[PDB]
Amino acid sequence: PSVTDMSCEVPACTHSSDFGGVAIIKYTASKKGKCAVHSMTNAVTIREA
Amino acid sequence: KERGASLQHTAPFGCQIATNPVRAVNCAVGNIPISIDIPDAAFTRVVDA
Repeated sequence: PSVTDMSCEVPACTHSSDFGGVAIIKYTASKKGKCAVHSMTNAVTIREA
Repeated sequence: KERGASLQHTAPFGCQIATNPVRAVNCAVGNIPISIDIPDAAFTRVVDA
């Protein structure tokens, strides 16, 4: 499922050692299925495959 | 016969007196520093807000 309408934002980031940023993103896909997510620079890290 | 100015009736800043024991209440001057320590249980993340 390809996606459109990429609207990401960050309500509260805190540069801690735990998951100190919960980024909220609204989108619009094409259909139903799995979707992988990935960070392309090494400044940040994600906990969800 | 000449007690005159009672401190109940002549108190500056509108304080009142009360006896046994002596105590002056409501001396409206100055300002109170007050601190509070509180854990994260009563708060909640913006992901619930």
